[PDB]
Amino acid sequence: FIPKRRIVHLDLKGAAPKPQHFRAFFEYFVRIGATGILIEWEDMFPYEGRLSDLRNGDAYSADDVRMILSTADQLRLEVIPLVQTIGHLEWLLKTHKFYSFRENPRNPQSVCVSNAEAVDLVLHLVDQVMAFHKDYGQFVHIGADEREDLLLRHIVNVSKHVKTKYGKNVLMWHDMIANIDASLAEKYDLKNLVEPVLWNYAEDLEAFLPMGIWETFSAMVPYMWGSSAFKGADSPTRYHSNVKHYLENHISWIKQMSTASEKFREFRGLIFTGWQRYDHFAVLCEFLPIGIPSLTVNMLTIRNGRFDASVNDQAISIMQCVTGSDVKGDLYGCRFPGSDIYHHVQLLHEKKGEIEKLLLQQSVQGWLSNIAIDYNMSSPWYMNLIVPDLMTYKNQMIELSLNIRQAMLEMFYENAVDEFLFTYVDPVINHLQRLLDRATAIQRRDEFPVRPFPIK
Ligand SMILES: [Zn+2]
Repeated sequence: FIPKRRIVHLDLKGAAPKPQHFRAFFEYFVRIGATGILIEWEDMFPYEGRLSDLRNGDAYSADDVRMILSTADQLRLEVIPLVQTIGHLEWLLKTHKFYSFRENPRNPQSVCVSNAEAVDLVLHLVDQVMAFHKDYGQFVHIGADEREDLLLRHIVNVSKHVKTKYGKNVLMWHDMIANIDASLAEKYDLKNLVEPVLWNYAEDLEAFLPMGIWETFSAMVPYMWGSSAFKGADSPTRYHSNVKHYLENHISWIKQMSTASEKFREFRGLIFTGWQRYDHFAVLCEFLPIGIPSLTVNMLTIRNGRFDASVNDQAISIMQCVTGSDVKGDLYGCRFPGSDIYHHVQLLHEKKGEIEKLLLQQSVQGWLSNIAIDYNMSSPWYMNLIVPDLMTYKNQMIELSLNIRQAMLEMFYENAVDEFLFTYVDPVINHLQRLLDRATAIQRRDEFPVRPFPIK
């Protein structure tokens, strides 16, 4: 079983490329056998009217969006918009402006389904997007991911609005309905309204997925999609490439689809998720350039129906990496969009592992403790072995920061680089510097007090 639709998620909640660089990405997406993309604009769309105010400051122009979709179209890439319609609306409801619209007045996450002024804002939001996307895809994704009648009547509502006005098929995330009685699904004629997208980013799905989950859903709907991950599902603070993880998800998905393909009028395809933050408010996870290796190997793996040293190897020559090499281990001299940023961030991963190993060895542990730092009281001799290592790693991390800023600044907006550095690079420079200061001060002491000396 090979999914005929293979869709690459583009999550713009953060680290949203500058607009001239989508062509490159998209051409790469063709070159690995993607049929389409899923664009979650979040706050980066050129919103207008009442929504103009909840736009990212670095938001994309009308002329940009029109060029992005054209470029997609010309490269024979389908475009599915993702618009959140119930939850994950922090970007919209978190100012004063729509405070009134929230399910819970403290949480900027959900909108009150039962408040029709709010449902109205949602439908405008849909229409503002579909304005641009209408001429360019057969599908729309409405979210409804991470009393049941109010939910389903909200979905129904939204679905029909899209189906009717734009003649497209609605996809939503599965979690909202996996529980519900087959009965309620029929009551709301869901077999005719929505295509559930089942998502699971685990390595062994066989471990996490209930049994006859597929049997459950085929008894409810004719159309089903699946959703794997290439990035944004290791850890929230995952900033580097861990291909081994995503690859397990993809192998584990092949087996699943090869059992589920046949119980549906059509298993439509798989969406390769690529979260940029775990949520609006979370930190930046792995940048798209960092996810290219994962994404390359996992596309080829789903189209070849399994992973083998053949897959590995086409993968590499597509990335124009240096021959030999393993896609699961280190890669050198690759040439793909953002490949410099990859190179540099992967170095960051390595340097930081060294630095943590040094901060965990006997020297720093025993003689650069908190009492050493606060009471300038330790062995000069131990300093002489530490201070040199602190200074090297500190200076290397300073140069890494420069390089990454330069690399990332050709493709990303400042805030995104500033956020990355602030999160994943700078705290270490600061921490090395503060240790280097105290270890240097102790290295300069020659006279120490007899014990005991006051402590608190
Ligand atoms: Zn409510």
